[PDB]
Amino acid sequence: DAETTLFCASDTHACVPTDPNPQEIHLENVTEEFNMWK
Amino acid sequence: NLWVTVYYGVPVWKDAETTLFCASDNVWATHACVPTDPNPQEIHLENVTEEFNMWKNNMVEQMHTDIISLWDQSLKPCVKLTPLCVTLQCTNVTNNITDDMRGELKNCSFNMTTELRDKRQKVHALFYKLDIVPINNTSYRLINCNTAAITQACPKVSFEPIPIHYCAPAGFAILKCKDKKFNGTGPCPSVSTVQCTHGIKPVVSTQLLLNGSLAEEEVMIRSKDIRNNAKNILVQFNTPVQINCTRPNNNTRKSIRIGPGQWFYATGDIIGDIRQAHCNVSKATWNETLGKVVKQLRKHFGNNTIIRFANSSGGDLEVTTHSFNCGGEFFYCDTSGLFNSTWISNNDSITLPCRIKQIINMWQRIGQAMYAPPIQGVIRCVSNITGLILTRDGGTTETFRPSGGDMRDNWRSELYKYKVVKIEPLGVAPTRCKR
Amino acid sequence: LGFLGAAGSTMGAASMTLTVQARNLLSTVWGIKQLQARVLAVERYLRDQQLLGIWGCSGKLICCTNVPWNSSWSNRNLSEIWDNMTWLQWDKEISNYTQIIYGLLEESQNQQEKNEQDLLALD
Amino acid sequence: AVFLGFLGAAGSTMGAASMTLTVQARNLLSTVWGIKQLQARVLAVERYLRDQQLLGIWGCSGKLICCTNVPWNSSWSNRNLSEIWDNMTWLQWDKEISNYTQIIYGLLEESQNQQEKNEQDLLALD
Amino acid sequence: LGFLGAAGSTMGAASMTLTVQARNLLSVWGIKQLQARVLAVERYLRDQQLLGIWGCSGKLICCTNVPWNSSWSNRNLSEIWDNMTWLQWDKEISNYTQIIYGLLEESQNQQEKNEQDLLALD
Amino acid sequence: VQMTQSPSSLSASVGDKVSITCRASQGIADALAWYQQKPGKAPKLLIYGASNLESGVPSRFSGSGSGTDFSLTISSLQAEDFAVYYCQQRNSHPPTFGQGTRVEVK
Amino acid sequence: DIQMTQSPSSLSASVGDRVTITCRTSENVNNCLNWYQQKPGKAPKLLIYRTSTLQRGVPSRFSGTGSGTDYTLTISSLQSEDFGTYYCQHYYGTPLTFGGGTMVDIK
Amino acid sequence: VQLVESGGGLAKPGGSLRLSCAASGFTFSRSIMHWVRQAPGKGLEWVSTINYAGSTYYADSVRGRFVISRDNSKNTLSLQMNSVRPEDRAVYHCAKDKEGYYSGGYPLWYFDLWGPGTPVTIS
Amino acid sequence: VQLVETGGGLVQPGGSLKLSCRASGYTFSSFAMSWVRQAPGKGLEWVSLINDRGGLTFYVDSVKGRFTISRDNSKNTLSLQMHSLRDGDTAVYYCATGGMSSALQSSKYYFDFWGQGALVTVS
Amino acid sequence: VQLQESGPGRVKPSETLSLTCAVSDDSFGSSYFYWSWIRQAPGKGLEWIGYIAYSGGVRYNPSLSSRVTISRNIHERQFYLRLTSMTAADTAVYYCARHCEDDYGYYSAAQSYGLDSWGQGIAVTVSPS
Ligand SMILES: *[C@@H]1O[C@H](CO)[C@@H](O[C@@H]2O[C@H](CO)[C@@H](O[C@@H]3O[C@H](CO)[C@@H](O)[C@H](O[C@H]4O[C@H](CO)[C@@H](O)[C@H](O)[C@@H]4O)[C@@H]3O)[C@H](O)[C@H]2NC(C)=O)[C@H](O)[C@H]1NC(C)=O
Ligand SMILES: *[C@@H]1O[C@H](CO)[C@@H](O[C@@H]2O[C@H](CO)[C@@H](O)[C@H](O)[C@H]2NC(C)=O)[C@H](O)[C@H]1NC(C)=O
Ligand SMILES: *[C@@H]1O[C@H](CO)[C@@H](O)[C@H](O)[C@H]1NC(C)=O
Ligand SMILES: *[C@@H]1O[C@H](CO)[C@@H](O)[C@H](O)[C@H]1NC(C)=O
Ligand SMILES: *[C@@H]1O[C@H](CO)[C@@H](O)[C@H](O)[C@H]1NC(C)=O
Ligand SMILES: *[C@@H]1O[C@H](CO)[C@@H](O)[C@H](O)[C@H]1NC(C)=O
Ligand SMILES: *[C@@H]1O[C@H](CO)[C@@H](O)[C@H](O)[C@H]1NC(C)=O
Ligand SMILES: *[C@@H]1O[C@H](CO)[C@@H](O)[C@H](O)[C@H]1NC(C)=O
Ligand SMILES: *[C@@H]1O[C@H](CO)[C@@H](O)[C@H](O)[C@H]1NC(C)=O
Ligand SMILES: *[C@@H]1O[C@H](CO)[C@@H](O)[C@H](O)[C@H]1NC(C)=O
Ligand SMILES: *[C@@H]1O[C@H](CO)[C@@H](O)[C@H](O)[C@H]1NC(C)=O
Ligand SMILES: *[C@@H]1O[C@H](CO)[C@@H](O)[C@H](O)[C@H]1NC(C)=O
Ligand SMILES: *[C@@H]1O[C@H](CO)[C@@H](O)[C@H](O)[C@H]1NC(C)=O
Ligand SMILES: *[C@@H]1O[C@H](CO)[C@@H](O)[C@H](O)[C@H]1NC(C)=O
Ligand SMILES: *[C@@H]1O[C@H](CO)[C@@H](O)[C@H](O)[C@H]1NC(C)=O
Ligand SMILES: *[C@@H]1O[C@H](CO)[C@@H](O)[C@H](O)[C@H]1NC(C)=O
Ligand SMILES: *[C@@H]1O[C@H](CO)[C@@H](O)[C@H](O)[C@H]1NC(C)=O
Ligand SMILES: *[C@@H]1O[C@H](CO)[C@@H](O)[C@H](O)[C@H]1NC(C)=O
Ligand SMILES: *[C@@H]1O[C@H](CO)[C@@H](O)[C@H](O)[C@H]1NC(C)=O
Repeated sequence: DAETTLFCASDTHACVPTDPNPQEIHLENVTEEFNMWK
Repeated sequence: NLWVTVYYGVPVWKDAETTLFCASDNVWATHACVPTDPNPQEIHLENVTEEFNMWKNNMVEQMHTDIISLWDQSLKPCVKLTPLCVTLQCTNVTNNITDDMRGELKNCSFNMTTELRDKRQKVHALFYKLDIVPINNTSYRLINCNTAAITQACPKVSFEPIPIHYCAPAGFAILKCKDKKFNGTGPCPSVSTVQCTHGIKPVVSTQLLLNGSLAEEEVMIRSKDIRNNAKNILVQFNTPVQINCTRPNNNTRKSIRIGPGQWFYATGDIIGDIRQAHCNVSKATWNETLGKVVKQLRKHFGNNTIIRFANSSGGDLEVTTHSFNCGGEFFYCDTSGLFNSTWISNNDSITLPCRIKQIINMWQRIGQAMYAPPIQGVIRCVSNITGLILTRDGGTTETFRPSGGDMRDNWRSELYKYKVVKIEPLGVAPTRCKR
Repeated sequence: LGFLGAAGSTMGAASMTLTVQARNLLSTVWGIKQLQARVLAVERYLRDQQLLGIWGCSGKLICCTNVPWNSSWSNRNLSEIWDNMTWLQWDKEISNYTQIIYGLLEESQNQQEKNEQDLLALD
Repeated sequence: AVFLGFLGAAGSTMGAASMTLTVQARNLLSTVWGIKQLQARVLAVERYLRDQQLLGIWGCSGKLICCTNVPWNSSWSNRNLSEIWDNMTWLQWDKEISNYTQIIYGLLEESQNQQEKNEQDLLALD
Repeated sequence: LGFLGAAGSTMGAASMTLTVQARNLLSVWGIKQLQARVLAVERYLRDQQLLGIWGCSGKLICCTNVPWNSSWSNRNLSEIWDNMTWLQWDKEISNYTQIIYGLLEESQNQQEKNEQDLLALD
Repeated sequence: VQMTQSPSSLSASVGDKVSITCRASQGIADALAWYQQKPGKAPKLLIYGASNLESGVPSRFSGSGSGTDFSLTISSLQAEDFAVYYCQQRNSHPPTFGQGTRVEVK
Repeated sequence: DIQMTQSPSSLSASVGDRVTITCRTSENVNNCLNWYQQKPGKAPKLLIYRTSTLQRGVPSRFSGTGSGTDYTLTISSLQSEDFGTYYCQHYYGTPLTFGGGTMVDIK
Repeated sequence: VQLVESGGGLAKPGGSLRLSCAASGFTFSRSIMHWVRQAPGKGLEWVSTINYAGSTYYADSVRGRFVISRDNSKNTLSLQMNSVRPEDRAVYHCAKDKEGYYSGGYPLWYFDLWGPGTPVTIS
Repeated sequence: VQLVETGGGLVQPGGSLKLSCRASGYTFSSFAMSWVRQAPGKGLEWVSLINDRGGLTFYVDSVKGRFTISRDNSKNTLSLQMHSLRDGDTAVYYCATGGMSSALQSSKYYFDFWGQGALVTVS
Repeated sequence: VQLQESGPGRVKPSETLSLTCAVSDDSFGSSYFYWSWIRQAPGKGLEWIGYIAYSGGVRYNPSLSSRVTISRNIHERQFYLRLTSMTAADTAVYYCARHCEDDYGYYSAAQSYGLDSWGQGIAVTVSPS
């Protein structure tokens, strides 16, 4: 787990143009703990 | 039985658009630039033919953007003239004025806040008629006083062009076309690699290209599409035509306080008689230069076509006249004495009257204007006319007129020989070498 | 010949000047642009070094591989590549196949090869 | 695409996931608004170089799989090869060995490459 | 012991702390740190590029095939490794550093790699 | 991602130009393929990548679309093209298929 | 001045019909042709800003092509609103000119 | 280049079935193989896949019940369907993935080659 | 192509000779060179091989510690220095061209030019 | 976007027609745009009168260039047409229009080469009364 500055993709000028790739890689057999409040 | 071999450092590149920086040996902030290389390395590329396109050169748009950004950062900390947008009571100046200058200067008085913010005081200044617009009667207002933010330029920041070298990031290279007959597009069989471009002075002018580089062999006629009369023609001279411009008025300057720590720089008064600003060119040199331009024009439009020069058809003052910055003083010279000739297929000087104005709108933007502070004394500039921006009427005789306005052409006229490429040092090729 | 001087040379002759180009890959207004130029130069240099690492070519300018040349990528003989062609022409010729070759260099060597060396060094 | 397959082996066993080392390697490198982007780009560069420097110090430069001369201590993990390579993933392994990672790195520097290079300096000497 | 602790030590003793110095080369108030970080990275990469083009990538101690020229320094090994520090050596041969680097580039990569390129066939 | 394919009951003559379309519930860039299934037969892959045609498939078939909006165009619907066509996304796991368009002969 | 002959000068069509309109220039305009639809009483609305590139907001039923001096506008399936006068206009130099105009009426 | 399914048939609501699939014209050692099923009222549904390295992926609806396996020496793919339920009625097709850019064995899920399919009925 | 040996031909056992060979009619630096020896009553024997640049030298085991092959590409001269000559070294020595090629050239595993072999007697 | 013609709908013979076109979207101060005046006589097609470029230069129809003056005020976001010596032949609907020539992709969004924005137009009739 880490905290880092994220950048923005879009398709303002503070963001990155050209949109992100929708593609996702499925992590088979990976169980990951999430916490939406943290 | 060949194998893939990886080679790193191959002399391969592709066209690229990247961030270029400044080197130098002020408005253009040349103090922020890296020092230049005292022994520049221009490397000739034998047997390398590259395709160039001066009209699709992304260095021109990058330079234009940088020039505007430098202009604004140099004006941002300077005094705003919002408090000056008051009614002016202007009368005509008559003291030692010749016929050519009658009505050009007005003695305008107004109510300005004094050094304290409570009390007001009456002050006066001289203004050029191009900066003064009637309100409705002797009551006048500054031109575009209520529709734009007029910023006073700092008198301590020079407007003199200083050559700016554009340098490419490591991993990129600038290729230069050494073909003396290159017309701006197509293959260039003689190409060299340069880290950076020669020093390009950010000279801002219209109609005539002042200072800068000269053609190596013959006058060059360069246009995106010579058969399209809506495009500009850039004419590059082999030899310069010298132009001597003056503001023959021993001007004084007054400092009118606007607020704590800041002054409005007013035109004061004029010592001695008042005469009109003007520019001289040699008549014989100009006629010879046009003869050369016509000889080159009669290569595209036919050998038996009459070539005619005429003045600008109209539009903005910055375009109809030859606009330029002479020591920080902005001149608008009437060039109808230069483009007034018919060339048939078969010592003296030319004086161009000039007008002066202090409130200008560079880059043709909405809501922004700059006030050029007065410069005391008498102004004299000697410049090299190195080229022209011409348009053709189009619609047996081809009439050519001066044009301008779009400053990208002035930079394009210098950046026409350069392109930016990116280096791709990692390549693969078959060899008999196996791991 | 200096930087890119061999660009018009044949691939063979140009392959002996690789260090000449390699040395030139690393080295408000005008301040920001300078920093961006420096960061971009570093990122592109490292992207190429990362690929050399993945292929098992780290620290080398000429790296031999275990990936055979496929005649569909180019059917030219060596005398028509190294002796009678420049690297710019070759790059023009090998464009559609660059990602295939890179994927093969990544898979067929320094991945399978390192597992094989891991097993060979076991005994 | 370079992103394709990234971390696909994360839930796979350590052995199977060791066959994808180039997939997770090739995706590691690539106004205040502008400053924030430059910091993110510089950080990606700094982290890449720190890991490559560690590989250099250990004598593993340019390698995805690198064999060493540091014996494995049973105090770090007493699992056998089947338990580690066939019945465990790299995330589980990292959780188990993170307490000993700095010890192992210290040995990789102190117990081998500093001695190996000084000995290689003397074998090429004769 | 520690970063630059061997700076006053002899070249021989100081050669044992190469990782101590090497590991400290990579690691208002906002732009100064970004420039400091970029500068540290560019200097690191220029030195790594030099090691690469000399065939010394990934090494702190790298043996070469460039003979030592007595015109660069005519000292014997005892007076360099046992009776001298690296600061003194650096001062003594700074005038010849670029000559050595040129030779390293020419014989430790350009010639050696083509020879290896040919030995991989025969 | 759910894929909706339409029309489900297309009919045309042996000489007509036809277009079969589908919609993704989420944008999928170009991560889409089209398949052809003859009754009693294995489906055949026609198009991958939305716009790319497979070797062995004639230029008669063409794909288009991006994001959420995709289509398959047949310039001339020959007798061998009357089959159930399927829209399939591979942008996110699990793979999903549309309900299929059954092209009929009038 | 570049002259343009536009044909047909008047066309009657019903809803659902295919409509083709052709412009013939006197000189090559290098694909610098724009097509407009002018309804009576309104300023012409731009349909196509290149020979083939459609203006944003214009239904996909309109298309066009051409080169040299031969350019066409095609309405793939005429709708009840696609009536009025259609014009071709070149921006290849100056003066900018318009064709005579083809009125599309209701059959 | 064909895939031929066998096995299948009828099974009880809590029984088991084995499916087989034989490969003919391709190299059954570098291919990623997938079972996909078509239920009469649902359409094609992906069931499971096994890559060339022996790693398997399952759909959420079948994970924990189905086992996908390959035997390269017989060019055979098989599926052990345990605890089959009424919702498992479908024609089961084996499929081969289009080979693309090296992904470390991660499937693309573009089904380059399909078999006729074998019916499975649960009752 | 013309190849001419200019070396000596009579040495005492234990002595040393140097055989030079001049070449013309081709680019000397583009070809590998070999020395091949033929005893007066025997067939041909390969003795040594030098590449086109001169950095790589190879020898037959029977001479590996005694002979040195070298080439000067500026003077178009090949030479073989033979120390501690044995009675078994009496032979005609041909400064044949070929025997190997660079990785950027076609494989020249043959001797394509021969000429005027020097006769060396050890006695 | 919004181009608004304003001015007299009446000119007497031999007087000058003066029309203003106001631009609402700040594109008047942007590069590669051309601000045109075009007239359409009743029963006729359309006649281009002239334009003023983003650069400040102008171009006129050769048949009208001796009478047409085109000018602009950037700050007020307006351009003007002053057509002298009006006669009966000049009766027409006078429209202002805008087009772009972004030949090399200056803008991040594509601009139209045609007249993608028109005003409503002023019908100008020449008559002594
Ligand atoms: C094209 O090139 C010509 C060739 O030089 C160039 O002409 C030069 O312009 C400069 C800038 O105005 C002139 O220098 C000035 O000369 C006057 C007269 O002595 C001085 O009073 C000026 O000094 C004042 O301004 C300085 C600004 O930095 C202050 O530092 C100083 O304290 C004074 O306040 C200034 O030195 C120069 O004389 C001319 N040279 C000639 C031969 O005419 C021209 O400007 C170029 N044009 C463009 C558009 O680039
Ligand atoms: C996800 O987990 C499954 C279950 O353990 C892994 O597959 C099993 O183990 C090996 C392959 O790893 C095979 O021999 C078994 O037959 C598999 N059984 C089942 C029921 O799947 C699978 O490899 C893992 N997949 C990934 C991508 O990590
Ligand atoms: C302008 O008017 C002011 C009035 O205060 C006067 O003092 C000044 O001399 C005048 N200057 C000129 C040049 O007319
Ligand atoms: C004008 O051009 C001449 C060319 O000989 C050059 O010497 C001179 O310096 C130039 N002057 C200016 C002001 O650019
Ligand atoms: C330059 O000259 C070539 C000659 O073939 C011509 O094709 C090209 O259009 C010209 N380019 C210009 C005038 O920009
Ligand atoms: C221009 O020429 C005229 C000739 O009468 C001369 O009086 C004047 O001083 C000249 N001015 C300049 C600036 O050259
Ligand atoms: C400009 O002035 C210089 C002296 O400063 C003079 O030598 C030259 O002849 C003048 N040129 C023109 C065109 O008036
Ligand atoms: C151009 O010259 C004519 C005289 O021929 C004059 O009436 C017109 O105002 C001039 N225009 C400019 C912009 O100087
Ligand atoms: C143009 O030249 C003519 C002579 O050919 C002259 O009478 C006229 O005054 C000139 N006009 C200008 C504006 O210089
Ligand atoms: C202007 O006039 C003042 C009067 O005091 C004089 O001292 C100065 O030299 C003059 N300057 C010029 C440039 O004529
Ligand atoms: C250019 O070609 C000539 C032969 O046409 C060749 O001699 C020369 O070396 C080549 N230039 C380079 C830089 O290789
Ligand atoms: C290489 O192939 C070309 C093309 O056929 C041929 O002309 C040339 O002779 C070949 N060279 C060699 C060395 O095989
Ligand atoms: C890649 O393929 C295209 C056709 O799809 C072809 O035009 C191009 O030349 C190819 N690239 C090469 C040969 O580098
Ligand atoms: C293993 O580690 C323990 C402490 O965790 C230490 O006491 C022991 O000496 C180590 N043994 C070996 C063989 O490294
Ligand atoms: C490894 O340890 C496990 C205990 O979890 C044991 O079941 C297995 O047999 C052991 N395998 C080997 C090879 O030692
Ligand atoms: C690591 O050490 C911490 C204490 O620092 C301990 O709580 C934890 O259980 C340890 N984990 C492992 C895997 O040894
Ligand atoms: C400092 O010098 C003394 C005297 O030679 C020596 O004993 C000692 O080891 C040196 N220490 C360092 C760190 O160089
Ligand atoms: C050593 O350097 C000198 C000049 O400093 C040079 O003349 C000499 O040839 C060199 N000798 C060797 C063996 O490198
Ligand atoms: C090296 O030279 C020095 C002269 O300063 C001498 O004292 C020393 O003994 C020499 N070392 C050896 C190992 O000969």
